[PDB]
Amino acid sequence: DQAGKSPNAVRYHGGDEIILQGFHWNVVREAPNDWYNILRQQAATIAADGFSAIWMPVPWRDFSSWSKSGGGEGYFWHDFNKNGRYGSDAQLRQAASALGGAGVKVLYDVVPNHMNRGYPDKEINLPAGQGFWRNDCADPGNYPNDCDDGDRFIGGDADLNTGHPQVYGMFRDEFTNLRSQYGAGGFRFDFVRGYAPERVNSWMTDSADNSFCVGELWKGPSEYPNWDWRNTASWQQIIKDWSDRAKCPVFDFALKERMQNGSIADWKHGLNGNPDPRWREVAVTFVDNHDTGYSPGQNGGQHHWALQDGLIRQAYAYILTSPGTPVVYWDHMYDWGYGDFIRQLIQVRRAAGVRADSAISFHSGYSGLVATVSGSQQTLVVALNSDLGNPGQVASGSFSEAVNASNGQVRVWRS
Ligand SMILES: [Ca+2]
Ligand SMILES: [Ca+2]
Repeated sequence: DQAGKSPNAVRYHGGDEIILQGFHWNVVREAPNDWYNILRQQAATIAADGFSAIWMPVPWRDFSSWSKSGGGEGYFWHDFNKNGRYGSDAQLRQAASALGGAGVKVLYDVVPNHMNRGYPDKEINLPAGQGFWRNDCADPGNYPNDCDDGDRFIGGDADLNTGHPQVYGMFRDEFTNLRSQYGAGGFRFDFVRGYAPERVNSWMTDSADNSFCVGELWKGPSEYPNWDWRNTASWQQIIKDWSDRAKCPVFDFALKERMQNGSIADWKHGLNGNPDPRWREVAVTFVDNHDTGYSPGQNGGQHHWALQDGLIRQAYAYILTSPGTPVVYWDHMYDWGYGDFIRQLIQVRRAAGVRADSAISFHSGYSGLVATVSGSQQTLVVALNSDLGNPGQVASGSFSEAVNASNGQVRVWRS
């Protein structure tokens, strides 16, 4: 592996990461208090499968509940105690040391925007009136107020004033803690629309300046005020702006939006397809996650914006062979039968030396998605749901088949 910031000082850690989302939505229910044991036991396999990093569930205990039903997944934690629904504190330390030991850096999902303010028994009790909360200030609607420079989570009553010195400090100390005793190699920031992106850069600078980070900004242009430039900008411009200020890579929701609403040919409009390397290199691509996708168990997970089933192979072949930093959803990899296929694609990625900044060109003269990726080791031609006959039609050089599945609907050639 290779470390290092981008030419723009963005924390993409060498730009050579291949990440595994180490969980799905119903884990706390399907494998009660045993997930950390499972991950430690799977560390060897995960490393062998080709992953360089693993996005772990939120480590802060969550005993919340609601009724569909849910709770305890970590996005409504009541304090930093590690004895939550995924396993014990000791178990977390053992899983993290095993993963880190196998060459898989541990990236922690962190939720700074809010907390289970009403939980009865917690180690973090911030009173009202001191400005620790968003609702300490007048809260007219879902937009920044005097006690919160970001959007709010639902009603906003559990929103923290992450800008308050004490609140900012307690998070900073915990990130240092995670890095110091829980083998964290970086962080995945949750609900980044809820607080200033600059604060994320501050936290990283303070606790893990040279680590890897990714933030999820999930907000369409239509969610911005008509006077805000973002209101008429593209999904790409919006997430790129956040990455600029947070100096952290950002989940490619521009690509996800095209995967959900456009044609496969239109996938080229994701952030990872941008002709400017400073733009695509900060994109963290994915197919589905614990929120957008399905999950084994209860109600099939959240599946708030799930990829059409018949595009799963195409989606993975695309993100694993193109620029940006790819993320593989736990379930596709280990529960639904795409593991072998994904394993092959990861090896194709490493063999060609595709990086977050590798060049990519698109070819519209054929059906489907056709592209040429200039990896550091080899050049790849990718044809998904295309009537392309041979790679020589779009690129010069000696090419050999690297992938050919789904009746040629998924074809990759390498030089
Ligand atoms: Ca790296
Ligand atoms: Ca907020």
